[PDB]
Amino acid sequence: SEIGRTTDPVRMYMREMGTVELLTREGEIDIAKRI
Amino acid sequence: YSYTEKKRIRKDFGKRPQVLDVPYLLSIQLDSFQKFIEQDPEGQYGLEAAFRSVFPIQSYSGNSELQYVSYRLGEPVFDVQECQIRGVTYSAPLRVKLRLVIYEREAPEGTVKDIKEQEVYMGEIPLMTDNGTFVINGTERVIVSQLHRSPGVFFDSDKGKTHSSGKVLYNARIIPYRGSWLDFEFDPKDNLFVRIDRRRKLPATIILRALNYTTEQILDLFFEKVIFEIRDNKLQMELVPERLRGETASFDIEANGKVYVEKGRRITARHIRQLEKDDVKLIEVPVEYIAGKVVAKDYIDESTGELICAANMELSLDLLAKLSQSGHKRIETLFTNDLDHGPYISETLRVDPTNDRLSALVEIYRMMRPGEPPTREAAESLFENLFFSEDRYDLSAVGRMKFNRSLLREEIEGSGILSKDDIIDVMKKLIDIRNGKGEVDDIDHLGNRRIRSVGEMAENQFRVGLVRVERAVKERLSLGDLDTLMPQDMINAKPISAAVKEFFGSSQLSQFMDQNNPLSEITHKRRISALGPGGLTRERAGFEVRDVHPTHYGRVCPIETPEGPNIGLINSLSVYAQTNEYGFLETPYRKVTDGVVTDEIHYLSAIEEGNYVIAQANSNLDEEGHFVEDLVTCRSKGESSLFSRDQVDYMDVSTQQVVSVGASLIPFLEHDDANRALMGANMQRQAVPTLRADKPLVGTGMERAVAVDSGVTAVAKRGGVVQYVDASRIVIKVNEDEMYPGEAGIDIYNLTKYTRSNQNTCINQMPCVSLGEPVERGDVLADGPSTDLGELALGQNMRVAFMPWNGYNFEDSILVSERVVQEDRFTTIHIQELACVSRDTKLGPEEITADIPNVGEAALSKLDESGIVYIGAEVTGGDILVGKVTPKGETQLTPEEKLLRAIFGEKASDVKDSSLRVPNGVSGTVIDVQVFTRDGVEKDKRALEIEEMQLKQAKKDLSEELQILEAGLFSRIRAVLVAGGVEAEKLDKLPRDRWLELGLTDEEKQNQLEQLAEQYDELKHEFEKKLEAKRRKITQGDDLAPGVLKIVKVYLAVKRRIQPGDKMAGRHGNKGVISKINPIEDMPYDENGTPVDIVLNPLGVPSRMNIGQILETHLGMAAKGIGDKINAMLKQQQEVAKLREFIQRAYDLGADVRQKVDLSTFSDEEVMRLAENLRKGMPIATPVFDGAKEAEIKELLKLGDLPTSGQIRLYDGRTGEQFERPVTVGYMYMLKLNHLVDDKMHARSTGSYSLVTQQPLGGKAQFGGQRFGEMEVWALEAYGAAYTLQEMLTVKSDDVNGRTKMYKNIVDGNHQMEPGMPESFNVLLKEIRSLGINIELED
RNA sequence: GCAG
Ligand code: 118
Ligand SMILES: [Mg+2]
Repeated sequence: SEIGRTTDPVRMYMREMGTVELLTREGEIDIAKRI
Repeated sequence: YSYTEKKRIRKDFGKRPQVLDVPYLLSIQLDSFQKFIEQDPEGQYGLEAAFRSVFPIQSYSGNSELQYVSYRLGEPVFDVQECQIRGVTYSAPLRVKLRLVIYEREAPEGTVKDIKEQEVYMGEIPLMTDNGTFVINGTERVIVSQLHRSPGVFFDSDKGKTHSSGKVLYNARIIPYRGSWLDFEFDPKDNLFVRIDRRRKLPATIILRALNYTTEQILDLFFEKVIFEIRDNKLQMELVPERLRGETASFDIEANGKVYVEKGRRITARHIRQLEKDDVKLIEVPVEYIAGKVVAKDYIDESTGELICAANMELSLDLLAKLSQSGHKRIETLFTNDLDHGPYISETLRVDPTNDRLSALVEIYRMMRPGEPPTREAAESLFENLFFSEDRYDLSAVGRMKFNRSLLREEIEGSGILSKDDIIDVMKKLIDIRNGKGEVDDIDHLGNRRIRSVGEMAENQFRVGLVRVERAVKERLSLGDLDTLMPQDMINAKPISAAVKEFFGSSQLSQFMDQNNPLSEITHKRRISALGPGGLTRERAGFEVRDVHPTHYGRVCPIETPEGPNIGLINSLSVYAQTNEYGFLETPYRKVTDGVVTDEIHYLSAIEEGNYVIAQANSNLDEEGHFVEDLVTCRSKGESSLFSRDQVDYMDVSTQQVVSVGASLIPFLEHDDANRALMGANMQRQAVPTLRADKPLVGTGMERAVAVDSGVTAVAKRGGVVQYVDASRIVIKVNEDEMYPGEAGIDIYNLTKYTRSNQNTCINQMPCVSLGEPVERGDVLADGPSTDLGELALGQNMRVAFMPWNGYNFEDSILVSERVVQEDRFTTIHIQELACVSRDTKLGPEEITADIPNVGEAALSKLDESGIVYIGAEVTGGDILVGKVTPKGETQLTPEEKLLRAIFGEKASDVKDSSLRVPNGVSGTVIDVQVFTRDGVEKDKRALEIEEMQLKQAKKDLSEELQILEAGLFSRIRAVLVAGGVEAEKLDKLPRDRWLELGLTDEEKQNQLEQLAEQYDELKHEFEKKLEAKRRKITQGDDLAPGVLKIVKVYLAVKRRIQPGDKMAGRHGNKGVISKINPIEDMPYDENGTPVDIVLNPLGVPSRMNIGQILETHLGMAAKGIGDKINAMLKQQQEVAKLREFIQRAYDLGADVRQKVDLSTFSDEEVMRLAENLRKGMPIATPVFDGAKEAEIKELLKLGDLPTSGQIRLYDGRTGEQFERPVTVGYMYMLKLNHLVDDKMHARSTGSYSLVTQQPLGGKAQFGGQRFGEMEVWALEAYGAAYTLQEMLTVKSDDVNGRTKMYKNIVDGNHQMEPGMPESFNVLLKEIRSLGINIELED
């Protein structure tokens, strides 16, 4: 995709971090129940 | 005249009558800052515009807002001199009235739930003094005007300097005042590309697709269509005949008839006119005329819905057939005729990989923020934050003016952000320039460069500070504490004040002021600078920006500029140059209406100046206005040529219009080479003020202007009579004409005595007027440094002979007599401030004391019991001025020192002598001591003595101002009381304080008595509240730096006399170092016995062709020849009739001069006073480029009974026999420059060594050590000096164990070295091994 | 800012 076009570590962190969709109010409850 | 100009009238040789007096020379600085801080209800200038640019500040949700109502500057805490003493900025508090509006929660408007209006303090802004300076941290700084490229669109080229084909490549560049640059350019394949902030380039149609244009709309914008319409058969083609200018048709043209041009024949304008005479609108061409033609529309099918040919698709006969089958009898097609309408846009529509707006926004995102995945909602926000939001892009008002002016629009005002129209018009003009119907902009034209000055840079920095605070107040307004906070609880003054603090103290353009003489000040203020923030860099600045342009004429001095690495980047404003309201320089001209030169002046900018044709100033004209010639030299386009007298549109307003103020002071500037004129202009500003200022015998006439328009002098604000005059003050009793009702009518001028300039010279004012003398508004009352009776005087009138003398003036040396040293001619006072800082250390505090260890009581004889030197002490180098000891520990005696002290019992001391001493070679007088004590430290006897002296002085000064002012009030009351109901026998005995309440017959005079009594009561109320303020400012503790307990500043005054090594100069670039101070009897002498004061080398004239210095000599001998004539008439005590006749014969000399001195209107007292001021030589005025001709110099030489060749015969003083040839003897004006040999001589055997690498320290302030650079090492390798070199490397410099062995070896008488390894090589080895690289030394 |  966009891989290889930047070397900035903050751009790389944000780009890799944004691939994880947020949790809803009942998503956190499900994950805590799993823990 | 005057009364201060008929004391000594300078004989003017200028012939052109002047129509425009020289303006206020500091208008740039004062006007700029006045625009910055003044209240502006229109809201365009300074703080008001900056506040309206940021406020109102809505919340993120809009529930509340912070709006701005008004601002106001407080009064400064300290006046200018207290700021220079206490070392603090001279500033005024900015108090701004804000209002926090809280809307409601549920409301149709958000109606006001509350308003909280209060006045929040944000920052202190520095204040320009009344001379155009700023006192920032106690030093006077000048903020230099910047010369930067105007915002706007600039079309340029590189003139075939790429791809070796010699192809000129064009580029437009949109430069805003703030925001992202936007360039369009051509590549060698004729494809329009675009760059944003100079990062990698995209095809230019991507920025056209980010704006919502399709390919069809793009081809609509940049092109026009040749319409092919299918009538009955055979491909009829609509014809516009001018599209057929200059081609070779592949086919003959037959329209309903006559064949116009056969196949392969070229078409000329006769054929176009013939086709339009026939009114040809239709052709039928061969079918392969569409082999290469590009369709200009989206042509789809109606039968099968297939998209046959979209836009920008090159056609062919098969495509033509499949396109005609769908009922498409209309074929729109691009008209691209070669060499006048290129395919550039339709060619780039093929090079960009983009098809739609969203893909273009994605491509711009990928270029701008690479490596980050572009989403739609961020790519379409980045673009409309690039050039289309006022928060991020301001093309400004100058930007929009230059922008529309470049695209030939008629509106000069608009929005500050770009538009579709602006970008498209820029592309159209770039394409026009490619098609040969435009011209690129000259980027060094002074219509493209703009003066950005103090009040604009200061506003820019203030507005940067304002956005810094408003982001935080937006962050704070969206919190939920919103009901109980006031606006000053969310404003942080520290960012706002830090922006202006770093601007005024740390900017490149905020400079330590040159304060040598008045000329240095007033030319540092009129200084233009290409450098600075937002401008060039002196290394990367090319050859072409450093050159003098044809639009510098009258706007920027060509000659006054530096000489080193920033030449042509630091410029000086010309004498009459102004700035536009936009910042572009403009200069005045006289209008030539019909061949009559009017005296109506118009300030023309650099672009307007190129439209008209403009006569010279040396262009002759008679008293009717008409040019006495008919073929006049003029300038019309920057080109200069000859024109008729009825083509002439304007005329230069003065002959010195073209040069700066510092170059306006070189007499006979028109005879110097421009290099030597540059050097003279630059060495007039380094000339230190001598003891007794001496007017130039040969000036130009700008000396009065430079001396007054710089604030070094004390000019009378209202005219009057000198009531009291004294070496430290002048009390002027105003005329009754000029004083206001209800006023004392007295002006006190407190002169400045023996203060330090920034260059450690002394700036001292002497009263010029004498007691009881009538002065007028504008007369000079006090001569500052380097002024003589109001005329700028930078050097002394020395008697030079031009002759080689026995080797002593070889290669620019100067041989001075001894009478120049006896007479204290070039002796200058220099004042040094030396501070001793008692700090708090970790082993105890340092204390200022007279009980200094290891120092005899002979050295402490000048210190008083407080440990500080006595004021008035004659000190020399090595003397203790401020005795101070430091507590010390970690004693750790050696075994031998332990035995030595167990033998004699003289124990070690627990304090270390840290005294302040006079630097070596300095010898002077303590003239001032200032003691600053941190509040909480007890004052010693001397700080209390100094405080009590200051309180005595404050009370004495304010009681004396009240005495003078109340004496003036009582004299005015006495004058009004005797105007009716005269009490002349009664008034002088009654107690004066009852005159305040003596009720008289009130016709209207008791009203004036009411106002005069109110004035006296107010003066009595005001003196007390000024004295209490002064007491509480004197006795208050000082805000010292953290750590310091007290600071003792001692001021030495050093009289430096002239001596071999001191660098003297003249006004013509003839600098020189004094080689010998020759006895009087050794100097060459003329037949009367008068020896020469200075012997110069004649070989310094003909190669460096500053011939002016010869003429100023010949004229300076004429002038003195008049003086020593008048002098004779004052020693024989001739009648004033004979004196009046001779001085009139001297002032009437010259061929058609502009001045007439008719001194039959002078009284005998005035003639004798003038003749007394002319007895040291009659001062001449030689205006620049208008000066005294050679014949006038010879005529004045003949009047003084001197030889008209200017060359007398001299005798050798040593052998008494005549030099075999006549010798040019006259009076030059020699300047003593600030490069004194006392300050340059340095020597060091051993000293302090640098910390990391163990080499000697750098400069003569730290006891130095000279750098044996790389080139000197080569010079020793070029001889075979291996041992000298090896000791320069090891034992003189870096060898830590070898330098001490070498020292003790020299002291032992054994000149032998034991060299080791330089320590810096070990530093290098350890700094490479810390890189993960194993560097070793192989045994 | 400057000096050569
Ligand atoms: C960084 C960038 C440019 C230069 Sb130069 C220069 C050098 C000394 C004094 C003034 C200028 C330079 C560059 C462009 C246009 C004009 C001058 C420079 C470059 C090569 C060789 C010698 C000097 C030096 C450092
Ligand atoms: Mg520098």
